Amino acid sequence: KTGCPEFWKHPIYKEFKMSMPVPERRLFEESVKFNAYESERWNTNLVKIREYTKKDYSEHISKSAKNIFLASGFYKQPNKNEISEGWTLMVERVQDQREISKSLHDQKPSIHFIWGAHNPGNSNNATFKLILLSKSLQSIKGISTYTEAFKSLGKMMDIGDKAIEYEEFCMSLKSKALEPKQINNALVLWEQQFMINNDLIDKSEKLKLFKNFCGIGKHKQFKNKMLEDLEVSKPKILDFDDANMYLASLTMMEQSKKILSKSNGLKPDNFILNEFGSRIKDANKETYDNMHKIFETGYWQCISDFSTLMKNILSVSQYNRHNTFRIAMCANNNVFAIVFPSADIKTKKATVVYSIIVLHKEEENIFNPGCLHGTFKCMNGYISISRAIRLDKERCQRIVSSPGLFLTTCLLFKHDNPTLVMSDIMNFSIYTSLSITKSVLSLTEPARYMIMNSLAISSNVKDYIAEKFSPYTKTLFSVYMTRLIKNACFDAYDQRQRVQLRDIYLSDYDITQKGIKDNRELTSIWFPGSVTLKEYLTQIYLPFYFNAKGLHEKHHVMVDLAKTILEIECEQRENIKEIWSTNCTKQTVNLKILIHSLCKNLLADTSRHNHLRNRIENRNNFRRSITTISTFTSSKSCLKIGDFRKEKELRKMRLANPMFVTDEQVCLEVGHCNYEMLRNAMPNYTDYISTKVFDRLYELLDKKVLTDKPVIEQIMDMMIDHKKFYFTFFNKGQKTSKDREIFVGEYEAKMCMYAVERIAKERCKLNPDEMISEPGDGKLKVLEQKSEQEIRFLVETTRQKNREIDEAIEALATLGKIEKLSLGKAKGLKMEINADMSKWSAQDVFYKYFWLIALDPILYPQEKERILYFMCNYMDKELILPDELLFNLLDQKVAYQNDIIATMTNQLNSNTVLIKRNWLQGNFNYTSSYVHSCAMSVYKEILKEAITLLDGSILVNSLVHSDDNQTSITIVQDKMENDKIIDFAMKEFERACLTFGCQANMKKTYVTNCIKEFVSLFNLYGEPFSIYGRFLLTSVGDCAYIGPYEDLASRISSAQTAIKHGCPPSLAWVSIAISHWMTSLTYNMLPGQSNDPIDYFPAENRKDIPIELNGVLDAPLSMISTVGLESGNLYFLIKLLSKYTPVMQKRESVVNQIAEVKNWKVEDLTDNEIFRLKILRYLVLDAEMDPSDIMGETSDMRGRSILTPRKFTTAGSLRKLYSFSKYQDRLSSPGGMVELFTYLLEKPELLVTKGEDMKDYMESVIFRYNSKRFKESLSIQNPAQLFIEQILFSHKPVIDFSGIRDKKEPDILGKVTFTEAYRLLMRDLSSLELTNDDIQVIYSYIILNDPMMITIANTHILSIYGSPQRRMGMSCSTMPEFRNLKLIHHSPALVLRAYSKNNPDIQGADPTEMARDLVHLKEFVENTNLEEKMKVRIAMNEAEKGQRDIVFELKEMTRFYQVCYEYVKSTEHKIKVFILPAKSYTTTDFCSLMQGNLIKDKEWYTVHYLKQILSGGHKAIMQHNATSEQNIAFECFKLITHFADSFIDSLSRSAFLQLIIDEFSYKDVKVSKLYDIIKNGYNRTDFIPLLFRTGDLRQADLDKYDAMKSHERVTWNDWQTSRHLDMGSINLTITGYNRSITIIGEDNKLTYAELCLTRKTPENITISGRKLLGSRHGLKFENMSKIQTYPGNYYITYRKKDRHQFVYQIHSHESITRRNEEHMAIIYNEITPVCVVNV
Amino acid sequence: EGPPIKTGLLDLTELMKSQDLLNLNYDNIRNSNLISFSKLICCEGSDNINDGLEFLSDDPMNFTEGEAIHSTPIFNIYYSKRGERHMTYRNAIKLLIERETKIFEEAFTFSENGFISPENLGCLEAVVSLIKLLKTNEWSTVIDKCIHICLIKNGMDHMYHSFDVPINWVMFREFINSLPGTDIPPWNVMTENFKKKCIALINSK
RNA sequence: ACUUGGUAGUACACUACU
RNA sequence: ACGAGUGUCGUACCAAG
Ligand SMILES: Nc1ncnc2c1ncn2[C@@H]1O[C@H](COP(=O)(O)OP(=O)(O)OP(=O)(O)O)[C@@H](O)[C@H]1O
Ligand SMILES: [Mg+2]
Ligand SMILES: [Mg+2]
Ligand SMILES: [Zn+2]
Repeated sequence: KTGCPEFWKHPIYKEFKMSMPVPERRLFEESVKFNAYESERWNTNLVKIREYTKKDYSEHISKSAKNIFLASGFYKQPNKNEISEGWTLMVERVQDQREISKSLHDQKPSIHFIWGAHNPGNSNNATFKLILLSKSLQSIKGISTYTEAFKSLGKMMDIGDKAIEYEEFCMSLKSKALEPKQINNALVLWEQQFMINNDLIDKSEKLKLFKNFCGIGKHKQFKNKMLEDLEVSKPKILDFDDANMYLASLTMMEQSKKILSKSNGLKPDNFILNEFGSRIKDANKETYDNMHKIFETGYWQCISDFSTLMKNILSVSQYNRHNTFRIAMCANNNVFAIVFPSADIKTKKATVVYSIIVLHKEEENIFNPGCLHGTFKCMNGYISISRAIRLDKERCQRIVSSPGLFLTTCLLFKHDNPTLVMSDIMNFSIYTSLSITKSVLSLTEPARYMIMNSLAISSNVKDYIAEKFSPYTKTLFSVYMTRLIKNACFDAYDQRQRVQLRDIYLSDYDITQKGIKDNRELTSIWFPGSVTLKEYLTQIYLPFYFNAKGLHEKHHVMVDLAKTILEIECEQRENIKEIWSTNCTKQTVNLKILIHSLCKNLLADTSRHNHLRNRIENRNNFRRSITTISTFTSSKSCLKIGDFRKEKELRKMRLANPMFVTDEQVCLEVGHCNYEMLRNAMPNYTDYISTKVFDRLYELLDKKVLTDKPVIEQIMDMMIDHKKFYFTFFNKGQKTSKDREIFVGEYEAKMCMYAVERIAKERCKLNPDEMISEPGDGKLKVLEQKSEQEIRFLVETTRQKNREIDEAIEALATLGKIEKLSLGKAKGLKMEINADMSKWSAQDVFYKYFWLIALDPILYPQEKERILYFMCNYMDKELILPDELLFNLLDQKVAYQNDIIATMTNQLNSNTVLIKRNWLQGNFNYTSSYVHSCAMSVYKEILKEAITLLDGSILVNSLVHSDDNQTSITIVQDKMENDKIIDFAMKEFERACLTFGCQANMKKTYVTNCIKEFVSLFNLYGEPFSIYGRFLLTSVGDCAYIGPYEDLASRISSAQTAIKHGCPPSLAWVSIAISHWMTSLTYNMLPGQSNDPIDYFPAENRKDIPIELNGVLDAPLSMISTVGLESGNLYFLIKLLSKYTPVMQKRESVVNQIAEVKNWKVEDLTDNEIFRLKILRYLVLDAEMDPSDIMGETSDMRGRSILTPRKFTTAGSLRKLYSFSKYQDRLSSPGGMVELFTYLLEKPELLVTKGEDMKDYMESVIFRYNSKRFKESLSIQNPAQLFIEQILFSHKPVIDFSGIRDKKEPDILGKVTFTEAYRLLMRDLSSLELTNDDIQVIYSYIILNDPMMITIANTHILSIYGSPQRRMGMSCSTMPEFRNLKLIHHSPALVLRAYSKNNPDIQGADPTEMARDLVHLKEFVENTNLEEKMKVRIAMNEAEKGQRDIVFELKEMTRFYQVCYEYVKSTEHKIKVFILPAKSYTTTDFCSLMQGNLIKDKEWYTVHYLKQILSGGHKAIMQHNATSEQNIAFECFKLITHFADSFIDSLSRSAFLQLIIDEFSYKDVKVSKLYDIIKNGYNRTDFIPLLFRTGDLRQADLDKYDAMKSHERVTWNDWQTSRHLDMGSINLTITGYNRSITIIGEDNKLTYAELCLTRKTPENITISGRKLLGSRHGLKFENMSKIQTYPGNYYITYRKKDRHQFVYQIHSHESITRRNEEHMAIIYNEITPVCVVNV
Repeated sequence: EGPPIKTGLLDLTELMKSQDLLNLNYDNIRNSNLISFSKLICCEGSDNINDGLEFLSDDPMNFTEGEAIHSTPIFNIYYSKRGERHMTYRNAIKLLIERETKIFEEAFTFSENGFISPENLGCLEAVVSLIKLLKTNEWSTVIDKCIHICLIKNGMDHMYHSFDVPINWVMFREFINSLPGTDIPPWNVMTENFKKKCIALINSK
């Protein structure tokens, strides 16, 4: 109701106002106070301001366009000379910034492992291997630094002949589960754990081995370090450009390939083969051969041994005393590891210290990836020892999971490439998969951009190499990979010319064939061979996804990020003086151009919708309560500013920094800084804490800061109530070489930014259902569309401009004049600018957004004032330095030379830095995107003016994401050459970005001819392209370790996503096999392990167990891609249906087969089938057994899983929550929790919702605190800790399985183990009864209810494979008419809200479709007897106990709602864009293409169906009124008449049509019925030939047909072959009253025309010509050839009107000549004759 | 959807469901496979192939034509153009039959004499009887139809419905693995898929 | 510096865009 | 030694003799 008077006096506003010219200040102040609801017109302000700035905008556009004649054609080309100069500059810069070492022994281990082949002669017994190792260690011959220590270690592990005694002692120890037991010179503490015997080793040797060799205690503690002990030096790296270093790296690679390419002497037999070999071999035999060859090599054995040895090292790193050591072994009887004492591995930031030992018969037969310490002679061969290696949990996890990554990489790089050698690929892949250091990340991350920009037409790669590229080469493989990248960059440009376009087959409606030719001419990058363009791009983009996530150390990365932010802020403070400029100064904005462009764009956008404000309010719940918005009630983290001494405070110590030490604290000990010393040492320290969003909302509601008013009013009040904004930051932890800063703010800042972001979002052209962080694959289709359009523009235009030239040249082909003509024809040009902006959010001019708020016509003056006040306050925000960074900087003891952090914080007087111009990461995505689109509109205008200066044709398209930009330009001109145009276009693109305060990134921006690259998506000249491998590799490296089924489901979803992006079937099967194998490895479920379920369920093999019960996925690859994770149940049901259906109904639709289920008997069913059917009936369609305790759970907290392991419940995270204390207070009350349960029981809708007002929201939060899984979502689940959880504690009970409907402690503790869970599940399932009616319910509500499942089942049943075809025209396609396959229209949350509130019209749904959704849900509830069973159970329990149990009824209600939610969610199948070999026009076409594309890798087949797969049903027959059946009849007859005219002989067309009409049916409706509908309608004038041939035509039909002459009646007596390319006979007839014209011509020569009239006078001729040719006839008349004229004749002439609109008239010869000749005398619009007219 | 239309050995109703034969381009229909045409044959005792083709149209169709585009990334477009008087759907079907039947008969020679040779007849009997016992897999009906078509063209449609099944399942493996494979024909992949599937299924059985 | 004993569950970790 | 790094860190911690 009121605005903000404070905005006018704000310092930020005063600075913004005084920086503008006086008229601009007047315009801004008049625009803020403009009221579009009280002015004469809504656009009065925008039009006035647009007119005021029009002259400057026009001058800028014209001046930029006139630069096209000043271009020289010399753009930035990435040729070899420029790359060499950039590389030289890079080498100088890196030599300056790092310490370069040319010596070899400074190399770090490329792989932290050494390996040797196993000995077939020796035994694989642990004790025998231990004895052999002990004998080999003692018999070391020679003298070295640690030889005596190694021999002593061998001595103190000998057992002599007491192997039996050792085994019995170990068994006795392990049976009951310390005092070492003297066996023989060995102090054995456990199996393979020994105690350091002081009598067998010298003290000096022991100190040397444990301090110098292992680093155990060699250092001095932090409290004792002094000034002379701190290390100051630059990071030391190897000379990557040195010749000797490169030769050494090449020698290492050659030796690795020589040793690791041998054969294992075994037979490949593992889980992957035995489970998926049939499918892999069927999809592609070459993939099976490749993986079988991989399994036979030393690479596979080496990496598997390393993974197993790392697992065995981790499993014994828990209880290690300071004077002991351990021996770890693997399946290789020659490779051992010594594990040295360290901290407990499961503690905070703990490491593991190990040393690998290999016994090998011959020297030089050792795999040494730069890790060897020494090879010494011993009895019977040699013993190799590696250096001590210290690793942390993430690096150990990467090592353990490496084999899957190695297999995936090897199979991806070799797919369909006979020119590549498997050994080179395996060598590269083993070196890139076992790398756990930042050395190769620093190369993989920039290699993408470097090679892509070197391959480009034009790019700024030279300056990127010279200034930003910085290899970090600490290992020899880093040097090798640097050389590989250098060679690739050198060869990219001079092999660019080897890419060729495919022949384009276009048909006026679609492009059948397109893309890049697949010829193996390009040179392979990472290993010798030849690749195609697609394989080249895959090699460029694939290694970026090998990299490990989270290799950054907080200690250094926090300082790095703080330094980056503070450097940007200081540079802006001390060097950015002007806000507005006109010469494209960096970090400045052209004021008038910005204002004019914003006005023009706002006028265009707001004119398209008359209810934009209502769309903003309704789409974002502006008038609803704050508790109904998801982003305001989430479990995400927000910031709190206050006094948190008690919460954060968790003997005295003094700081290490001398600048913060009191004179009375010197006589103390130095210690690591914590909250207390930081608080004491900082005067102006502001206190803060991080809480959860929902908890912050609870606290704000409790303290009456937020009320029950609509959220928009609260936001508007908060915009003026909250004036000081505070932010903190943390490191994202991404796989790049440098981390990204992420900013966390307060709740009030969240509300204020939410309002502005939602206002700016509705104008953006982005999809509202997707996120900025996750761009949908729909863009993959959009790109294609654009390209197709542009291709058409390139084909029609050039041809149109070169028709005359081609005709003349051809007549002269059957010479100097020939080339003279050929150089005068218009040439075409294609350009693709793929750009990213540099520092999108950091180096941006925030002030421009001010105008975006002032010029908005959909806001009131008060709203504008409040929003602008919020923005002024936001420009005053303060970033809080994290306490950890302050700890880091307060224990240094040495002043940094040029400390930016100390300077910007006043020598650490405070912890806050003022950040003005940097709007933080992701806060203003939509506003910035809108301004970016305005900039692209300005650039497009400049290009259009420039091209029309050349009298050419142009088509500019621009896709704009947050900062990613893709601009495609198609140009057709005969004036200047193409390089000048390219140079001009790039210069103007850079200048257009600089005009709006943006800046093109020199690292990711490049220019191509035929390669579109939007966000991770490619368009290779009309053909969509995606690097599907990044979905496979990410499925291996990324794992949350939540549980077996959860990990398996996530990996299957990744495989499905890869399939949707064009993954060949064999590789998808390999990915699924690897996912299953890794999930079974992690949770000990392989055949013969602890948790193997095969012998606990009625299943012969793992194919017969549902994947929810740790089985494997048995489903065709067609079902997985289209449904996913519900394909197992569908395939099992289909197999049952085929098995038990009579042979007379075997080849019918799935519906007809299901109708025969009632004739089955339960007695003749296999026990496995009964088991799985019971699971489907009671665990999927019901909630008979709870995976965990459900009290406090909501309707959406029950997945598809059955056995869910428990996770961490961090008490430290929970106690920070304000609402958790309230919950604990209520729990410790006499009758509080029971009253809360009663309140929830009286209002059950709070189980689906979570409170739509203040009181219900608070009660629901307190109730949800009982969930025991909601508490696990608020806690910390470290993937490394959960990784070691499955290794250290494998037999611990973790599963909270609780039967059938209620029948010192570790942080993770369940009730039963996995095997006990299996046993209980079988005991409980057998107690249930399955009946034929139960099977009917299963089939009716898993298959029959969903049209999509019916379609999929029918495709599996009715498919008939056809002819093999070749992939040439891959295209993006969604499912056509998929809205007919949606059983339930709305989202499950909305449907459950409507069901609970019993209200079809809820605050977010359409009341019409929600009624049908509700009736579907009610039918499901009624037919499955869910509510009746719930009532019976409740009544039985109450009668048994005597009094009503609130807990039991609440649990039953929760189960009911969870079952309903799961059923509604199982209906929605998110079938997004698919990449298919051809174009899909129907649902049958889509299904057939998808099915035929997924059976072989080499070719795709044609699939037909015996019957209709999309049988009419409840969503297909229904939802179709009279007009729908009318359209069905129209389509049927339009199809049948032309089918008869095209494929049926002339003498048999009438009989064929009669048979079609009387006997067949179309879309389940009889053809006779359709013919009766069209005869009894008003549209029978559209089927005159049909009525005439049958005989149902009347004179009334003819009168109706010839009575429509009033609107000039246009008919085409014949169809043109191509109306866009102007091919085919033109036979057109236009008729009105007393006038008619008929035109005949072929291609572009109108042969003649006849004009029949009633008054032969020139006036009537001209008026009739204007009235006829001005109709909607579709003939162009300007693409026709110009003809000569003769006196006395009349001609159809065309003339230009709107530079794209034309006028067609009929003129006389003298008229044309006179007007043209007087028009020459003074652009140049002359009357052009086309055709002759006979009057 | 409706009952089949029997005009000679052709089935016009099943022509309606053959989407790859509904091209209006003479070159596309002429250069198809026998697999695309096999779906149209339901002779049921026909000794000739040129009777039902009289029910196909005789109007001129389109044919492809190519043309270079004057652009920096050079490429050639191929479009449709109104064909001559002899480019008819019936003529394209006739040419398809003439080429593809010969190609298939060369691919299933199995003899030093020819396709009709009695040893080849016994081999084809064994091939058809394999699918008579083993449940029809996805890559069998296509071959059955092509064999039937080529027997009709070779004048022994009689010796296709007279096929008598001769079972020891181990014998099949040998007889099949020793069966040679084609290289040039579209059956360079089809017949090998058939052999692989049949041997795998008999191993499972 | 050395010997013995005792203690230790996670990076207490995490944003915007649905 | 190993991890990190042109930011001083990790390289277990505590008590006793
Ligand atoms: N993980 C993220 N969290 C939050 N916002 C993000 C995230 N990633 C991207 N954004 C948003 O998208 C914008 C684009 O970021 P992008 O990754 O393209 O780099 P940039 O910050 O523009 O810098 P540069 O290209 O110079 O590395 C960011 O400025 C930010 O607003
Ligand atoms: Mg960017
Ligand atoms: Mg970007
Ligand atoms: Zn026959």
